[PDB]
Amino acid sequence: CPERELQRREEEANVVLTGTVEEIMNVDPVHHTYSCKVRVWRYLKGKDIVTHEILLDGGNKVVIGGFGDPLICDNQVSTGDTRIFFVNPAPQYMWPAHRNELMLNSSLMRITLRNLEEVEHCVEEHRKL
Ligand SMILES: [Cl-]
Repeated sequence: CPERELQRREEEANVVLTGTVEEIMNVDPVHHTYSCKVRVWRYLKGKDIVTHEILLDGGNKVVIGGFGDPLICDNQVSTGDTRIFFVNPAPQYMWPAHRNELMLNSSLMRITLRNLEEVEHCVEEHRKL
């Protein structure tokens, strides 16, 4: 499965976070994708956005939709999975189905220091405009 290079992926995601999948929510029959409630640990990018655009449950829980999206290589998860999520707030035309949800934009990444480092680096590199 061909996946875009880290640089482009970081460009196309206004929010990058880390967290553990607590539970699988309902399904989206129109796009054949699903949602899960995620307990965030820390944001590697876009925190300010989530703060102003997403209503948080439990102070540290969000809901990401878009899982199982064919156009993404690593798009599956299970209860307890830990990942680095490249997301974006759901557009309004995806409402009210995906209202107040962050939408998976690209392949999920495993929580390893190498990844955390590389992502942070690419995030900081681009933050140099
Ligand atoms: Cl991808």
